[PDB]
Amino acid sequence: PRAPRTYSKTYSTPKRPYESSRLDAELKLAGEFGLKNKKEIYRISFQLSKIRRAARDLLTRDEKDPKRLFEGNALIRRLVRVGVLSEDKKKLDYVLALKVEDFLERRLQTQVYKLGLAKSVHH
Amino acid sequence: ARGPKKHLKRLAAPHHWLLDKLSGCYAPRPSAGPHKLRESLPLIVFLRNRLKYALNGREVKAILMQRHVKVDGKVRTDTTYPAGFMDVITLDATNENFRLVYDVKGRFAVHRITDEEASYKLGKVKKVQLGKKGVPYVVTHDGRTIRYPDPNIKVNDTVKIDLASGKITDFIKFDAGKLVYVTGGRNLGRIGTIVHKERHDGGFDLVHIKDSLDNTFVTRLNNVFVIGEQGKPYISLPKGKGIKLSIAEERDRRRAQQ
Amino acid sequence: STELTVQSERAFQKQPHIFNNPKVKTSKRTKRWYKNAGLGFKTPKTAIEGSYIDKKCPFTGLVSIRGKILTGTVVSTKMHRTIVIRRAYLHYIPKYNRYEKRHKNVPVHVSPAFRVQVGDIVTVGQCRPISKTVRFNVVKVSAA
Amino acid sequence: GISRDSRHKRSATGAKRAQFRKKRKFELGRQPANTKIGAKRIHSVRTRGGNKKYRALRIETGNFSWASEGISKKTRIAGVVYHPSNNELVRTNTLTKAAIVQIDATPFRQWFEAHYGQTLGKKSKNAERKWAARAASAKIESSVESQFSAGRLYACISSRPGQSGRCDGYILEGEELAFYLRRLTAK
RNA sequence: AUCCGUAACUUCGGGAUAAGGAUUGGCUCUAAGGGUCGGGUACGAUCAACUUAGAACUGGUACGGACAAGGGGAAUCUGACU
RNA sequence: AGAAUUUGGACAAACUUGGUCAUUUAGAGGAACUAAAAGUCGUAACAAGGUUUCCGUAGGUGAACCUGCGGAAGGAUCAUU
RNA sequence: ACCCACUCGGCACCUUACGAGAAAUCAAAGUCUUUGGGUUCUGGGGGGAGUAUGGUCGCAAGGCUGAAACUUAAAGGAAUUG
RNA sequence: GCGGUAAUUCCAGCUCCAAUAGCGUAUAUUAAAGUUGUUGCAGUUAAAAAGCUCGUAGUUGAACUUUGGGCCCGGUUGGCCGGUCGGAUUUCCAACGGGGCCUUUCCUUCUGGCUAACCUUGAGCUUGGCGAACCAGGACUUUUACUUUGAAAAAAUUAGAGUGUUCAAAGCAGGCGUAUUGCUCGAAUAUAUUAGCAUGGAAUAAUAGAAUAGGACG
RNA sequence: UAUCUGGUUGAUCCUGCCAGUAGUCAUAUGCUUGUCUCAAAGAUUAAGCCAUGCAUGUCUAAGUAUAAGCAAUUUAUACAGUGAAACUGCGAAUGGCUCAUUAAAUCAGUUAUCGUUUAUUUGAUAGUUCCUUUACUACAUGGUAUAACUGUGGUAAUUCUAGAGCUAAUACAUGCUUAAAAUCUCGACCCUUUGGAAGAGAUGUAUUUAUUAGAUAAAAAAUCAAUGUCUUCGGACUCUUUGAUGAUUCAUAAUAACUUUUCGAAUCGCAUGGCCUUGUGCUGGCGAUGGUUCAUUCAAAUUUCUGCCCUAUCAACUUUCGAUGGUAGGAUAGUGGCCUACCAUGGUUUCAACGGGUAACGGGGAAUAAGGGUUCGAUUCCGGAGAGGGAGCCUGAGAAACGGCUACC
Ligand SMILES: [Mg+2]
Ligand SMILES: [Mg+2]
Ligand SMILES: [Mg+2]
Ligand SMILES: [Mg+2]
Ligand SMILES: [Mg+2]
Ligand SMILES: [Mg+2]
Ligand SMILES: [Mg+2]
Ligand SMILES: [Mg+2]
Ligand SMILES: [Mg+2]
Ligand SMILES: [Mg+2]
Ligand SMILES: [Mg+2]
Ligand SMILES: [Mg+2]
Ligand SMILES: [Mg+2]
Ligand SMILES: [Mg+2]
Ligand SMILES: [Mg+2]
Ligand SMILES: [Mg+2]
Ligand SMILES: [Mg+2]
Ligand SMILES: [Mg+2]
Ligand SMILES: [Mg+2]
Ligand SMILES: [Mg+2]
Ligand SMILES: [Mg+2]
Ligand SMILES: [Mg+2]
Ligand SMILES: [Mg+2]
Ligand SMILES: [Mg+2]
Ligand SMILES: [Mg+2]
Ligand SMILES: [Mg+2]
Ligand SMILES: [Mg+2]
Ligand SMILES: [Mg+2]
Repeated sequence: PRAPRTYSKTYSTPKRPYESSRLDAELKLAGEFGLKNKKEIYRISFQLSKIRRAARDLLTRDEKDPKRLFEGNALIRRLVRVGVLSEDKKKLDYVLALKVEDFLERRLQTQVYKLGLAKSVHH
Repeated sequence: ARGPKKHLKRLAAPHHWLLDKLSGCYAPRPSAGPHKLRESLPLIVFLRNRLKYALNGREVKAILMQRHVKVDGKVRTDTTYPAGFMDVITLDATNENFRLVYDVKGRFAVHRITDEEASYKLGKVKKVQLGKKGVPYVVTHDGRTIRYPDPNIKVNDTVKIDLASGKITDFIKFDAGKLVYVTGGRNLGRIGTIVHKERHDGGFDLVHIKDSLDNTFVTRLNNVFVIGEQGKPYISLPKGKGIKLSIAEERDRRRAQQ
Repeated sequence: STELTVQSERAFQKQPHIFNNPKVKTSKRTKRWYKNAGLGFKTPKTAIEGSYIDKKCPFTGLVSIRGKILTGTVVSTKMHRTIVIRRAYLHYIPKYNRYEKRHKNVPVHVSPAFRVQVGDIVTVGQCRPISKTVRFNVVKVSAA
Repeated sequence: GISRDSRHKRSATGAKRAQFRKKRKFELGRQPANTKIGAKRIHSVRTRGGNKKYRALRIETGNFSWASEGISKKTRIAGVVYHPSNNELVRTNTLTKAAIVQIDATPFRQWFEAHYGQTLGKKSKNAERKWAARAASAKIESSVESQFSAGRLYACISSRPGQSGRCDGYILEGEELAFYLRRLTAK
């Protein structure tokens, strides 16, 4: 007896295993950003799905609703902090419309690549 | 089963103690005392978790066993003495005096006070009865029996006790316009100046309350504790003064001062 | 009711500790104890002036009303000082988002203060256990 | 042992309840005393909370109250003449609450003669003053005065001897007395 | 004799006392079950029945104490039955 | 004060004997179903399938099936002012 | 008794499809993914199977109620050209 | 479905593909499954409308009773102005929601006090109207369903705010100074059916009332 | 992240299933396996059986110490450091394990106890007890065992124990000492009529019974039955005492007695001080332990309302000897057919009773979910139940206890 540790999984496998379009897009992302796994892309899609679910649950509400204001401003702030969302886009619809690449461009790997220092994402 | 329970598992302790769900399988079970178990700070938690004057239970026992700390003027060399609302905890070393009093979030606050204010506490009378030989007595929320009171002291009133003798110095009656402290429920910690009460002969008197910001709410009379008139209270109030800022305003202030 | 020849039992029926001294003698047929049961229920004239005893009556007897106040309709008057009321209610089923009629049957003790017929609406109050199944007492009738 | 529970015998519908919860002591019951007369023999029972309970067997005397006069006296119990629940307790002279019994009446005769003066059946100035002030209060009743001829007063046990150890009671008066006399002398 | 309990099958009427079990004495009591008279234009008095049920107590656990008084069950052949 | 022993009572394990319910299970032989198999006998249905099919019921026949009574068109007729 | 016009209520019929439908076809089989007028009954791949067993009705014939094992990838509807 | 002497399907080699420190198989369960159908199935022919009618547990059940118009008060949004240096006021056109009053509208009151807001007016802030706006206690008092609000619904879990576990799963920590003596923000919030409790509304749907007047007022 | 694809045909559109597809704090198994953090784990079948070893004991300044134990006090000649053993007191009823039983039962939430017990805490709270109570008494304090210990032994053996000799207590077990005053009774005697008395006894708390008070929305008059407190005896009359609950026969108090008679300190440490008529004189502090009642807390027991899976090839069930109810009693900590006596004939049921099944402990919750939902929930928290099966019971506040006894299998 002791309080259990909480745990969650951070990725979701897609329903259709063999879809050539999705496979091509996934491998293009992996080659552009230096990844060893489709699990990384699945993880980013999982995070983005959670964010989008939250934004939909808020947008169904009324504006000036305190829950909407609080949680939406918090989400927007938390994304603007990591730069996944520009300070031009702070209306909670661009949140829904973001991308996977917007998250994937903020990884320290590609950020190193941008800030010199590596001249390749694998390096 | 078969008798009283002597253990208390974590995740069954009250949440307002703020005990880590980790850091053990058990929690301190408050000993039998003047306060209910679900309403009790006890001293181990007060000294280790809130004040950080100790890092273990061994150190708390060490502190208590050299008689530095006293509750309501008495020493209480017990690790699980249930200290509760309005209890006065005096540490002659450090020359400190605390009054157990709720913050607005629903937890107990580290409310330091002066020695002249630690010479008294407030008590909510629960029943006025006739004892043996015709002696009337009042019972408070801390199990204090006080004989020969003023005949006008009725139930749901508040009483000023001198804490050296167990004598009464003054009393506040329950009436509209009186300042209340909420002790129990969702509105726990608020302070809001009664406007009127609702009777319901048969069960559970209710009472309406309105904060300084004119925010109204409703509670049961068992969760209410008059502490003076509007304006002047009879005690020192903690920071916030029972206003219950919304989460938005809370973050606004936390950003105003950062 | 029917007034049922008050001293029909083998023991003498009296209110406990209600003593009518034979030395002094006045009117007031017999010192009769009654109480206001509370909660705005009127103590009936039949109970104040009657001669029945009813240990379990909430006006002249040693029981109290505390807890729930229920309401029902009488479907049986065949027991002695005991009836059965039907409590009809509607139970919600969330899957179908609509209700179904449900009923409970509640046995309750009825004082001779009241004469109840099948069909009468009554309101009853929770008392201590009166029998294996009875925990409620009639305290007002709401029909004729 | 004896169980005082309800998870045995059937529900109100008529259903037989399954065996739940082996017998518990907080629902215990114990054997009756069946209190008889003569030669005091009281055994103590240790009950829940400590709380001694005095189980009377073979009890002889009792404190019996005369309420019209406002007194109580200790007397011997002669025998049981009526019980409303069972005639076998009468046959066995078994004492229980609500038992009608006969008692000695001599302390009551003595008290009446020393308090009112006159007599029952058939000196100093202080005493005559007492007895004259306590006049128009000594014409009690016909039936009790007739009982005093035999010195066997009908009383009702008001105590629970198997619970407290006492056979206390009150002398019958008025309509209670008429009721029990009609129940007795009828034949 | 009283109480309990009674299957297959069946022409639904039976089978059936199915099968299979308990009790039964003596004594002292208790309860219930009735008739005839009575009331200005609820009951009281009186008289007499063997029927049932029950409780104590009692005995060398005996008691339909002699007499009296069915053995039963599962199946077949055969004739319907009296 | 008080042990052994002991009267009666309630609580009552356990055993025996019956009864009852359920679940598994054997069984001569009998009667079906399913499949397999290039088996035997025919050819009942699909066309007007060579007597138009089918329903209900009853009888009969190696087997499909046949026949009688009534019904249906899912008919081979939407049709004779 | 006929004719004309009208009307209520019926048995039906012709034409069209706004609509419906897998289609054959349908003034209801329409007003149904723009999904809710009220209400009862029945079905959930094909066989085994309306079988076995148990009840209940019936003189019987049989009726009503009614499985499982096991087996199987198709059975089936409406249309199309041969 | 492949395999019967040219196997893209078997046994292997080569190459290739998918997930990858994980991948496969079995069983069960969820979605897919609108193949359980309240949302939301089907019923002429594909499985399925009882042979037909009547009828008791149930389900469902026509319309109707205060509408309309006015006068005020003060809230939330807006809007020039920005009279502040991308923050706000107040006098403003309008919309949005509340309360009160009058239109035949008692929209329960009996006894009393604060008499309240008071014809109370003392010369421009004073000596004296009507009971709830503050309480007491009472006469009583149609019954439900429904919905709003609130309390209540242990903690953990769930969603979710903040925050260095080096990221993350997590955890409820931690952060800031002259770090010599110390200061300080937190540990939120929401959900939590049905039943019960109180509360506002009073449409919708039921229920009752004065008809051989033992009816209301007084 | 509201997605579908292959298979009936010569081909088409359908109905319809089969197959595929994704997930599983859902198990197993196969192959493979380098690192960091976190971490479940004999539940499923056998609540089947268990070798061995551990899991409940425990002390301070402050109950009892001549250890023939260790020390050294050296303040000690009664003890007065530490301290095994044993007595006493507390605890062992918590915890932990499991899910066999259990389908209105458990359980959830919501109620109640004006229906009761409650060790411990916490706070208040006994001047009343010498019994012919004027020698009856120890109250600067009374008595008896007994353990450990010494020694003699029994048995193969057990946490077995006998006989003999000592000795203690907060053990057992008795038992005194503290006001005054008022009120009631009896009442000698004086004696009067207006009638008064000395003296004796009782008066705590607890138990049992009977009785009484525990009240009241408002205002005045008539006379008497007797005058009532004081009289300017016309009659001035007031003062008069009454708490709480929605509600009580409540709290509480008062009379009469009752009890085999409860409690009311024969206890302990530290400090040792003040007043004198200098006696081992009188007073006196901080604590510990114990104790009656009340309240409080930790609980417990019972309890209101509503809510649980499949099954009609279970439709009638309950009621002999308890089913439903009434009166009374017994029992209980208390309510109550909980049990008994007498009496009545009730109670549940197509709104699914009763019976059967569950590969059923219940919830909080988990998986998967556009929405609605389906399935799971032995398992970290809450409640319940059990200790191989049954039953019974001692001790205690608390157990129908099982790392406690008794019996049967
Ligand atoms: Mg336990
Ligand atoms: Mg503790
Ligand atoms: Mg043909
Ligand atoms: Mg026509
Ligand atoms: Mg026609
Ligand atoms: Mg299907
Ligand atoms: Mg089928
Ligand atoms: Mg292949
Ligand atoms: Mg190959
Ligand atoms: Mg779906
Ligand atoms: Mg379908
Ligand atoms: Mg067909
Ligand atoms: Mg068909
Ligand atoms: Mg038809
Ligand atoms: Mg209707
Ligand atoms: Mg409701
Ligand atoms: Mg086909
Ligand atoms: Mg083909
Ligand atoms: Mg599949
Ligand atoms: Mg105490
Ligand atoms: Mg009773
Ligand atoms: Mg009874
Ligand atoms: Mg089970
Ligand atoms: Mg299991
Ligand atoms: Mg147990
Ligand atoms: Mg075992
Ligand atoms: Mg046991
Ligand atoms: Mg064990």
